[PDB]
Amino acid sequence: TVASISSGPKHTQKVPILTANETGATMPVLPSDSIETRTTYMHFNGSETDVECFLGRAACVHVTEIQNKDATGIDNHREAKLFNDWKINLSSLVQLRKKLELFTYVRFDSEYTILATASQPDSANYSSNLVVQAMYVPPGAPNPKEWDDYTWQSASNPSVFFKVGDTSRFSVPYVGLASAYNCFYDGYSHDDAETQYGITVLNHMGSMAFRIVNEHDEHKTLVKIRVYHRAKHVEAWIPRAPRALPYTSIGRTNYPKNTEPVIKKRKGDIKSY
Amino acid sequence: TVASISSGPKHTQKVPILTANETGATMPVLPSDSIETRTTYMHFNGSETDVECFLGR
Amino acid sequence: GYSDRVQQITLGNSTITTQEAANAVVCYAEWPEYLPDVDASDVNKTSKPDTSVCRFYTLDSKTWTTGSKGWCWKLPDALKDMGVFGQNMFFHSLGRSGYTVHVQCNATKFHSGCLLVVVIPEHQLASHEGGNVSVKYTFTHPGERGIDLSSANEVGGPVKDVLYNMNGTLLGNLLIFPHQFINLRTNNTATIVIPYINSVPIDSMTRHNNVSLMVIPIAPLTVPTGATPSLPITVTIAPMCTEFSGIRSKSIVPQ
Amino acid sequence: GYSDRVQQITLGNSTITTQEAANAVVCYAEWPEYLPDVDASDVNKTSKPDTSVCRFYTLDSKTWTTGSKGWCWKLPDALKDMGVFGQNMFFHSLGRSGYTVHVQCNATKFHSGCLLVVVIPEHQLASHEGGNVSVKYTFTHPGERGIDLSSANEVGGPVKDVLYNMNGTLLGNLLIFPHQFINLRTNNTATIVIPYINSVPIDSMTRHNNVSLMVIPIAPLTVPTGATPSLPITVTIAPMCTEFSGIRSKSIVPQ
Amino acid sequence: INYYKDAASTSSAGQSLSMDPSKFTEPVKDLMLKGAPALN
Amino acid sequence: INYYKDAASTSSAGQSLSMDPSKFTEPVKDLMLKGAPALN
Amino acid sequence: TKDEVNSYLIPLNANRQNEQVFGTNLFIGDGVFKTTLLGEIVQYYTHWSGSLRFSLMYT
Amino acid sequence: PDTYTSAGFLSCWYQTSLILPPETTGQVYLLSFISACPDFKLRLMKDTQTISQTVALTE
Ligand SMILES: Cc1cc(CCCOc2c(C)cc(-c3noc(C(F)(F)F)n3)cc2C)on1
Repeated sequence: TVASISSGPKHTQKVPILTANETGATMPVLPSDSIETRTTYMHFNGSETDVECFLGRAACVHVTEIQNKDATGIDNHREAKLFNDWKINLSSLVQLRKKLELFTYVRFDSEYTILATASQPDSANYSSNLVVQAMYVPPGAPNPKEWDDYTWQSASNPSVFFKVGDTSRFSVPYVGLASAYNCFYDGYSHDDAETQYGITVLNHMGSMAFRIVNEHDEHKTLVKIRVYHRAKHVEAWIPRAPRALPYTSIGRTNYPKNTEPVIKKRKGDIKSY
Repeated sequence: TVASISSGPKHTQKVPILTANETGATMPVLPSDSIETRTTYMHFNGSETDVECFLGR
Repeated sequence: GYSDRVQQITLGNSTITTQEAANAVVCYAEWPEYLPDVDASDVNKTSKPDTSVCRFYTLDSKTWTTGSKGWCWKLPDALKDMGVFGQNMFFHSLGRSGYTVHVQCNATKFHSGCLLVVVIPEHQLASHEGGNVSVKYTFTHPGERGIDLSSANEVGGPVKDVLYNMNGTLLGNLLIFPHQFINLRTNNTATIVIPYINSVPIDSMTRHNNVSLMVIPIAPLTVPTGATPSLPITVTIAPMCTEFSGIRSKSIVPQ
Repeated sequence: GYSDRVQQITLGNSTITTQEAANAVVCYAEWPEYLPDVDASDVNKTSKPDTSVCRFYTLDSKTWTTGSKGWCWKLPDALKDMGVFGQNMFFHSLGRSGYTVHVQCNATKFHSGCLLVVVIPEHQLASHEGGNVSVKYTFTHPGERGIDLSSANEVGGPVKDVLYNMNGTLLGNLLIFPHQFINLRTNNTATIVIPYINSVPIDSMTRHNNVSLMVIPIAPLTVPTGATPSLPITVTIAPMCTEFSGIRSKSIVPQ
Repeated sequence: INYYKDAASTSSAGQSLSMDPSKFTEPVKDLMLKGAPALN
Repeated sequence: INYYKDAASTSSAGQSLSMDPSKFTEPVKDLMLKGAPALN
Repeated sequence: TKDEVNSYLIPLNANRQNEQVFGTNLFIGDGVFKTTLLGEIVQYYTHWSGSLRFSLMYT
Repeated sequence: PDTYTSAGFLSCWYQTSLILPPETTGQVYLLSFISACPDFKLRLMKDTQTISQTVALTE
C-alpha cells in the first residue's frame, strides 16, 4: 500500500486544491496534489483505530460499596449497606462514556469483570475470607430488601459467587430491545407534558445487587466493588461531535452552569506561534 | 421462518376467527386471519424457553 | 451545460428550483427507502400516502440579522401541522420517513455571510439548568416555528448557547454530521436528503424526533452601506418514502 | 359447511362477522376498482391511502320504534368526519371511491319486522315546498347523523315522505336499485358492495353525493309481549379502491 | 478453539478491514472529481 | 470433548428443537380446520 | 374484594346501546393478566414480543 | 410494566345490544381467554414476583 506516489512538476487546468466546502464534502486532497513527492509505503493497517479495538478494552463503569457487620436491629439493610445495588448504566464514569458517545448508535456484546476489595478501617484481629454474591435483577424481578431475602436464592436470575480480593468474569450478549443501543435519544416514553427526556427512558436495564454471603464477624468489614466493562463484536453508527463540556448527570447531555471555556485562549496574537 | 405472511382484504364464507372454546381446543388463529398483514420473519428460535434451559441453571 | 449550481427537485405536486446551489448532500450516502420485510417487526400492513404527504412544505420565514444566533427545527415535529402528513402523524401509532431539506437565503454580490445547515440524528438537547433537570415535551416540540437560539432560557426548556450545540459539544465539530454551507458569495440554497435513521424499523412520530435541522450563522451577516440590515431565511421540507402503521384514534399531545 | 348466512369481511384493520346474513349484493354485479388510464382525464397522479381509509367506520346507532319512518344517509357525506378518509376528502379537489355497506339489526325469533336497505345512485331530493324551491347544501349533507324520515320539515330542507322516496317516486319501486332486506325472522344484517358510479372519471367529494343509503321499515317492528318496544339499527361503511387527486388547501364548507 | 456454546462469550472480532470514509467525506448527490471545478 | 466416563457428568443437552403445541392446544378427537365451522 | 369464580365473569347487560363492556391496558405482566398462564410464564422472562390471542366466549 | 414499552389498550363495546328472550331475566356473562400466537418470543430469564417466602419451609 503506497502512502504517497511519485509526483513531479505541474502546470494544469486541473486544480485539485481548489474546492467549495459549502458543498459539505471534504475532497480527498493529497500531498502529491500540491507538492512534488517521492514514493513511500504505508507499512500500516490501522488495526488499533478499529472500533472493535477502540471500545474493546475494559473500563471501570461503576464503584459501589457493601459491608459485613451485625444486622441485628438494622431496619433498612439497603441503607446500612448490608447489601447494595447498582442501577446498571454506562454513563456514570466519564472516561468510557465519552468514547461511546463518539457515536449515536452502538451494538456489541459485553464482558464484565467485577473486582471486590476488603478494608477494615478500625480494630480487627484478622482479615476475613468473605464471599461476594452479585445477582442480576432484571426489570420485573423482585428486588432484595434484606441481605438474606428469598430473592438471593436466584433460581432464575443469574448470579456469581466469588471471593473478596478476587475477581469475577463473564460476558453478556447484546441485550438491547432495539437493533442497537442508543447513546442519545431525542424523545420521551410517551406524549406527556412532564415525563423525562433522553436515553434515561430508554436505558432501563434493571440493576445488579451485591451482598456478602458470610454472617458477621466481631469486627466490621468494608467491601468496595468495582465493575469493569469491555465491549466485543462492536458495531457503531452515526459519528458525532465529541463531548466538550463536563457532564452533570447520568443519561442527560446537560452541562454545568458557569462552566469554564474549553477552547484555550491564546497567550498573544492570532499571529502567535 | 416467517412470523407473519402477507395477507390482504377478505370476504369469505371461511371464518377463522369464529370458534367454540367448549371443545377444549385453542385454535391457532393468527393476526393474518383478522387483519391485513405484511411479511415479517421470526429471527428467533426459542432457545431460552426450552425446558433444558428453564431448569438448567 | 449542466451545473452543480442549477437544480430542480420535484416531489408530489411541488417543485423547487435553484440557480445557485452547491451540489446536494445525501446523508451518509444513502437515499431514503421504504422498510423491507427482512427488517420489519410490526405485522401491520403499512400505509403509503405517497404524493399526498411526500411533497414540499414551506415553514415560516426567519429573519437573519447582524445578531442572530441560529435556529433549530426538529423532524417530524416541524411538519406536525402540515396537511395530510401531519394528520397521518397523529392518527397512527407508528411511522417512518425520510426528507429532502431545502434551506433558502439570497442576497447580493455585495453582501456577505455564511450559514451552516446541518442535520443531527438523535439531537438530545441539554437543560440550561444543568444538574439532572429534564427538558419538557413542549420545548422540544416547537413545531413549524422552531427554536430560536437567540431567545432567552425558559423554565423546562433547553439551553440555547450556539457555541455548545445545545448539547455540550463544540459548534466547530458539527461538520461531522451531514451538512452544507450557505455562503452568500457562493450559495443561496442548501439541500440535504435525509434517509430514515433509527435503531428501530419504525417508530412513534410524536414522542420521538429522529433528527433536528439547524441553520447557524458562522460568518455574520454583512449588508452593503445603508442597506436593510437583515435577510430572510426560508426552510422548505418534503417527506419521502413515508410509511404509517397502526391506525387508530388520533393522539392528543402535551399542550 | 359454508353458508350464505355466515360471512366475514376484512378491510384494513377492521373485520366484520355475521352469522345471519342473506348473501350480499354487489351493485350491478360490479366490484369496485381503481380508475384506469383509458378513462382518466385529470392528469395528476392520484393518491391511494389504501388501508388507512379503506376500512369500516361505524356510524351512530339509530333506534327503530313502532313508529319509525326510515333513515337516509349520503356518501361520501356520511363519512366526511371519519379519520383519514374524511381528511383526504377536504384536502383534495377530486376523489372517487366505492364502499361496502353493512347494516346491522338483531332481535329474537319472537320479534318481527322488515327493513329495506337500498343504495340509490344520484338520489336528488325534492323540496317539500314544491314549486321550484331548492334544497340547501346543509340539508343534503347531514353527515354521520343522516336524515330522519320521521322528523319534521324544515326551511330549506327536503321533503321526508317515505312513501315518495323523497323524490316523487313510489316506495315499492325502490327495489329496482341494488337492495337487500333485513327481515328479522331470516336476517339480522344486510351487505351491499357499491362500485364507483358516475358520469365522470373522478369528482368533487364535497359538492356531490354519489349515492344515498336508505334503511326503511316496510313491515313495522313488533316486539313480544311486554318487551322494550324498540331495536337498534347500526350502519357500518368501508370505503374501497379510494383515490384522491389535486391536493391543496382544504375546503371550508357551508356551516 | 471456542470453549463456550454462546457467541457472546467468544473473544474480539478482529479488524473489520472495510474502511470507506466516503460516506462521511463525500456524501454528495453529484459525484465530484478531484481536479474538476467543484462548482461548474 | 467429554472428560468423564458417566453421561450424567456431561453439560446441557442443547435445544430439543421439536416444538409441537398441538398436543395441548388441539387435543380433540375430530380434526378441526381453521376457517371451517368449529361445530358443524 | 377477594379471589372468586366471579372475577372471571364479564357481565353483559340487556338493552344497553353504544356502552362499554370492559377495558384494560395490555401490560401482560401485570393487571388482569398477571395470574393467567401467559402472564405467569411471561414473568419468568424480561422481554416479550409477538401477537396475543384474546378470545371471548358467550354463555 | 414500562411506559416506552407499553402495548396499548383492549376494550369491548355494544355494537347493537344484548337482547334476551321472553321469560328470561338478569345477567349473561362472557368468559375471556388469553394465549400467545406462534408469533411469540420470550427472552432474558429472570425470577418472578409471583412467589416468595420469609423462612425455609420444613416437613
Ligand atoms: C448502554 C448499555 C448497555 C448495557 C448492557 C448492560 C448489561 O446488563 C447486564 C449486566 C450489567 C450484568 C448481567 C449479569 N448476568 O449475571 C450477572 C452476575 F454475575 F452479575 F450475576 N450479571 C446481565 C445483564 C443483562 O447497559 N447500558
